[PDB]
Amino acid sequence: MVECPVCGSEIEIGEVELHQIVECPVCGAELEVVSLEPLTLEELPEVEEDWGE
Amino acid sequence: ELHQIVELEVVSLEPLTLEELPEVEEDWGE
Amino acid sequence: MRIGITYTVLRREEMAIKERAGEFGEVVMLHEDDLLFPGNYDLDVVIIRNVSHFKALYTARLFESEGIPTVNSSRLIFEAGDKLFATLRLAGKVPVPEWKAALSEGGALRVPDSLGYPLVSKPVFGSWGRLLAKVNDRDSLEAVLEHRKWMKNPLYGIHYFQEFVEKPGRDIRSYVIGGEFVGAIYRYSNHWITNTARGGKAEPCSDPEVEELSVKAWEAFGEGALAIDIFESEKGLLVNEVNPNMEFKNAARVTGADMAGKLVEYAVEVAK
Amino acid sequence: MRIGITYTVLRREEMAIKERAGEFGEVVMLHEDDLLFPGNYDLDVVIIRNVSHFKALYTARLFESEGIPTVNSSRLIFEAGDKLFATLRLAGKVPVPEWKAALSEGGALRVPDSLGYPLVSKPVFGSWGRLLAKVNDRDSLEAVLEHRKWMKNPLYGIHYFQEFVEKPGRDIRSYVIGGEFVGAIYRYSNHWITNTARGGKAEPCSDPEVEELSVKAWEAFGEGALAIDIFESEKGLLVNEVNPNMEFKNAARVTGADMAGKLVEYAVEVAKT
Amino acid sequence: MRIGITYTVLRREEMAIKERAGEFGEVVMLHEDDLLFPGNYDLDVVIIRNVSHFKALYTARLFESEGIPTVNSSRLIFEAGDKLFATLRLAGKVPVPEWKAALSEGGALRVPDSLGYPLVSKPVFGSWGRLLAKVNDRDSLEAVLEHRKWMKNPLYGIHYFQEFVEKPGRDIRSYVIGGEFVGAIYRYSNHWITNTARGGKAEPCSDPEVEELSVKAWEAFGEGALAIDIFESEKGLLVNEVNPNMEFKNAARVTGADMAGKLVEYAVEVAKT
Amino acid sequence: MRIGITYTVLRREEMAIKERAGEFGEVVMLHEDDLLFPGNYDLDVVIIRNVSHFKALYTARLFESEGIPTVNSSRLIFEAGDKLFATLRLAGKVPVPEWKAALSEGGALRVPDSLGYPLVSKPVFGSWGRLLAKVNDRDSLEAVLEHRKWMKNPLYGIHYFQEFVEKPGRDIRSYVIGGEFVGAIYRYSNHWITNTARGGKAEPCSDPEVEELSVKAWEAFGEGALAIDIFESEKGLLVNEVNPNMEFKNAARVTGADMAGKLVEYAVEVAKT
Ligand SMILES: Nc1ncnc2c1ncn2[C@@H]1O[C@H](COP(=O)(O)OP(=O)(O)O)[C@@H](O)[C@H]1O
Ligand SMILES: Nc1ncnc2c1ncn2[C@@H]1O[C@H](COP(=O)(O)OP(=O)(O)O)[C@@H](O)[C@H]1O
Ligand SMILES: Nc1ncnc2c1ncn2[C@@H]1O[C@H](COP(=O)(O)OP(=O)(O)O)[C@@H](O)[C@H]1O
Ligand SMILES: Nc1ncnc2c1ncn2[C@@H]1O[C@H](COP(=O)(O)OP(=O)(O)O)[C@@H](O)[C@H]1O
Ligand SMILES: [Mg+2]
Ligand SMILES: [Mg+2]
Ligand SMILES: [Mg+2]
Ligand SMILES: [Mg+2]
Ligand SMILES: [Mg+2]
Ligand SMILES: [Mg+2]
Ligand SMILES: [Zn+2]
Repeated sequence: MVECPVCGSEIEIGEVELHQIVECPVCGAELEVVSLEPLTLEELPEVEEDWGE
Repeated sequence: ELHQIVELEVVSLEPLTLEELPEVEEDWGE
Repeated sequence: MRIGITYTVLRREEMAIKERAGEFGEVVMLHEDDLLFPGNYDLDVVIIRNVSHFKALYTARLFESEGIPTVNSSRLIFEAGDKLFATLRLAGKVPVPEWKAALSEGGALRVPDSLGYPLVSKPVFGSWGRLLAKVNDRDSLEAVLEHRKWMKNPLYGIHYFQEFVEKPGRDIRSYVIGGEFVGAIYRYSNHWITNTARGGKAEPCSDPEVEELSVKAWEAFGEGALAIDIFESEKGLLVNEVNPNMEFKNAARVTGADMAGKLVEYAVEVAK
Repeated sequence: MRIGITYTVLRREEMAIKERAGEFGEVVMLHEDDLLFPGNYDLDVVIIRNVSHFKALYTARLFESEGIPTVNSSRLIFEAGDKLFATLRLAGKVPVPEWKAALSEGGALRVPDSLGYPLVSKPVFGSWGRLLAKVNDRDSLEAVLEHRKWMKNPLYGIHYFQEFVEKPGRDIRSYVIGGEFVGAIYRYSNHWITNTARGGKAEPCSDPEVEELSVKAWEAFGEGALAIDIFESEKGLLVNEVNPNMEFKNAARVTGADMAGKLVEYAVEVAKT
Repeated sequence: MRIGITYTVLRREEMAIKERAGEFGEVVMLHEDDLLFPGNYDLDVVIIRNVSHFKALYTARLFESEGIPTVNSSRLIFEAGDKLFATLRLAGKVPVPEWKAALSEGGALRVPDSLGYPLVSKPVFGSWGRLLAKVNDRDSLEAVLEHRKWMKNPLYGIHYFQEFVEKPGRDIRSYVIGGEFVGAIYRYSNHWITNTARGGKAEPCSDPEVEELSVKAWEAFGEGALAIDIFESEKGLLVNEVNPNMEFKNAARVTGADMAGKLVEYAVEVAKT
Repeated sequence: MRIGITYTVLRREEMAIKERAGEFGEVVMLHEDDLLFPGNYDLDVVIIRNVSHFKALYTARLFESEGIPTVNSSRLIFEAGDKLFATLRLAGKVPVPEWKAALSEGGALRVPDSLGYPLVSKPVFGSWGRLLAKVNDRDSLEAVLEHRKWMKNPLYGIHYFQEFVEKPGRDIRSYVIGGEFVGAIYRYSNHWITNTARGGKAEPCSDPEVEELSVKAWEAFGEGALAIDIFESEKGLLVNEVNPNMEFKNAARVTGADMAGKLVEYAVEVAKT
């Protein structure tokens, strides 16, 4: 398990990879796995003017 | 079955014989 | 549950309907030769599949007279099966092509003043795209009226017309049973008349707007199992006609939707 | 087979692509921090998934310079990802909305004379519906041009406009990979800007005409994996835009099509080229 | 012959180009306000002279879309005008300073691993010595990357670096037009950044070695009119950069070379096709 | 009692403040969407928690214009939130690191004659350790100045510098609310920038020297709830900066102090007068 930085809840996200995008099951926060060795979630950086498809 | 259309119409069972479908009328369809 | 099916020939339609009816209860296959009224029929509901529209209409009414409910009802078969009665019912509720009706040749000659050219002339009771005419000018209008005049049927003296709608090489055919959308297809053709009966090719249509419009069009009648014909125009979707003895073999094949099952499930709902 | 995947973050898309790639050979996950050139890479193909369009473009070119083929190519990322270059390539081959391009505020002021109001203003390099403006009159045109002028990016000084198309509450998003149509959706919204990014709702689209037109639009480029944007109008279908770093998670869910697998299959085809 | 000249302002270079063009045919002066596409132009060639690099690139592409050839072409303006795309085409063909490219701040931190210190940081699309930084240690690298990070233009997220070359108080600027060496100057400065735009002082350069190297650098591209930047170093001459919208008023004044005339003669050759 | 809380995003601290208020009266949560002026608000005091310093400033001023007091006040947000205005207010009263301000690039180039190398360049309005530079030599000073120039936010035209202070692997963040010391922490890092936003780790600080110095710093302003940044140096404690939008979640966690509760108490206190 790990703490959501928006909500504060402890959640299970499963077998994640580094820089992977996850949705918090409680608050619906979109988050980035910024570390695995110490499992750390983080809110995404700001959208740049050339981000997308 | 006694009126199946097959690739026309089965008219008879006892002696099984096929036959062409009847004339298309002006109110036939859906 | 005891379910009657009236038929002329056992098309793919009727075989599938029989199988599905057999899952609910007892099936009684009634060829037109078995239809004689007044008579004694032991049936909870009758599914009306006669190929002739008028024979469908009268056999529904006759079973109704024996207290046996019918899918479709005689009322729906008449209202939806007549193009004029059906568009009058639709026009309140959904967009339809501009249309005109006249009761004589002289009145019919004024229709271009409202509709303009080209227009479409079609009989009020037809199916399979028969006797449809695209009329581009007055000479053509006169020719169609002259030929309609010399035909036997007094129903050809009800003159029904629509604006010719520029469709994108296809039209849409939708199915709504008991108020539930069951599926839709595009019917493609190189000719402006797109019926599968005249060689139209079916492709699956998942457009959510045709689903919405189709349900609304069904709601104009409020009962039964209908095949619905929709045109795509530069003004958007238009409901053209509604059909109360639906063919579906190709639509079912192309969409994977179970039109026969939904039909039967609705009939037994109607029976009880 | 060593298949590189180049990424900023791992969205559903990238997770699914990684899965599919693993069935064909060894996958090398390459975060942006891992990208250093000239470098010593041992790769048969790289699938370019960077969230930044310009980072995607430059990493594709760099891998090409190491002799490693790229999906999509740097040439396609640039042409397809620029609205103006893409429109130029599309204009021969498929219907597109009426458009104009001007190189100054002064020249942009004449655009209504050609296109009429309302018109749409958009930056040549954006995505997700960013900086799209519906300009209904001269006062709005001036405000829009004044703001674009003050913005830092010199690219905002390339003034690209289109006629405003009156859509029926939705637009169409289709996918063509290596010349094969893989699927399409409608994107519904109460607002005229329909991207799922803000956030249009996806429904499957089985329209065979969008399939035929999407393949034609792809053929104007003649390579790669493209997400195509199409509008319905009273004059018929119009091709608006093509996107060389496709998102598809909703499109995939709603159509049941395997966009990710098709992208990876195409990548193994170019790896063997 | 109708020769177009596209421009932002008419510098000395543009006035000279205009005069020479007038010897070969009718000259159509096209300010940016006069550029609107699609449009009807009656022109056999356009000489692209917009001060903005990006406006030059897009205006070339738009004239090409109208079937009007352009000097320089959109392809050359894009590739030559980008530090990274340009060194990629120069690499293996002529000697260049040691370089490194990264695609993120975290990747850029590793650039000194290859290049050592001091190194040179520069933006990929710049000119006139703009935003050039000499970075002597880790703290300076961090400061530069911190600032690039917060700048709006996504292009500042492409991190391009060279070894710092110890030049003898000057660098070299040469000109090659259609394969013909037309002249060269030294640019002297007591600052390591020698651009004449920043106070650099022009002096004629007659080293036969720079002529041959200059032509070879041009042949890496194979078309157009290029101002080439060369460095003298302890390991001989290195090609640093090429520039597709050449300034030359100081170079022509100091060498007597008619860069304007040669540019127009090349334009007239491309007009014939 | 009716206590307004103004916020950008609901998180731990805002939620902690919400519950401590409410023990005093009715709490009204005001998202930035709810802020429209002139407007009819029925509040006795507003606790200003907007993440943007600028939005906080204007929000405070706007509530004051409706006769509603604000914690912190617009004046304090202005003076304390701007680093130069703040150090000017501190200059007489408490030791600060040596500093210098210039109004142009040319003046800024003279700064190291006063401060020596290494020195620290930072924006007057920044937080979270963003755009900090440690400048070890002239080349780096030039680089930082070049980049500031091309950001073209007029605020970066104020060039604020400090001597680089050699801290022992950490710095200090103390909290003073209405003149009462509520707690302090150490922030540890092996980078010279020790922000917890930057990955710094917080521990409790019990040093009475910093408690004394914290209250003295607060007193230079004479109002509000402030977070106070202190450095330990070779020449004793120094007050680096003050912050009128105190984040405290780590400080409260690690100290056990009720920052939320103290803040609310002060606000009800402010509501009285
Ligand atoms: N007004 C019209 N404009 C364009 N096409 C039409 C029009 N009316 C009919 N059609 C074409 O002819 C076909 C048959 O028309 P219709 O008679 O209304 O249905 P049916 O004869 O099948 O009961 C339609 O499916 C359509 O393709
Ligand atoms: N000319 C236009 N007329 C009508 N709607 C438009 C027009 N241009 C864009 N839109 C709407 O805005 C959306 C985003 O525009 P698009 O050109 O695809 O840019 P992006 O690359 O940001 O998606 C489209 O999907 C469509 O819904
Ligand atoms: N790696 C380097 N070593 C030494 N001097 C350099 C280096 N890169 C650039 N310079 C100096 O800065 C000037 C401008 O750099 P350049 O790469 O030509 O960019 P621009 O397009 O801005 O002219 C050069 O003419 C040269 O004097
Ligand atoms: N002059 C300086 N000397 C040494 N370290 C400094 C100096 N200025 C700032 N720092 C370090 O950087 C951190 C952030 O700087 P600060 O001035 O507080 O800006 P911000 O308001 O962005 O936090 C400080 O907590 C300190 O660790
Ligand atoms: Mg019909
Ligand atoms: Mg029909
Ligand atoms: Mg796009
Ligand atoms: Mg789009
Ligand atoms: Mg240059
Ligand atoms: Mg140069
Ligand atoms: Zn959460």
